[PDB]
Amino acid sequence: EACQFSHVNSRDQCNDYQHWKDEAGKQCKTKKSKGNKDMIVRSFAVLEPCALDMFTGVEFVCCPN
Repeated sequence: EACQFSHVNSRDQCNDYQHWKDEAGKQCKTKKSKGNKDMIVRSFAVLEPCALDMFTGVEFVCCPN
């Protein structure tokens, strides 16, 4: 019912801030609730650090808005 939390972080998953912003967006959009519903992305911020301008993983929140 309420908003849900979802993150993506792996050893190879190393992408730029902007790149993640888009990916995290698709991860939530493509994802759905038990009732095959839809959910947007309420919050978003990178997690683990990667190369100069990259992150090994990213965390983002989803909402049924």
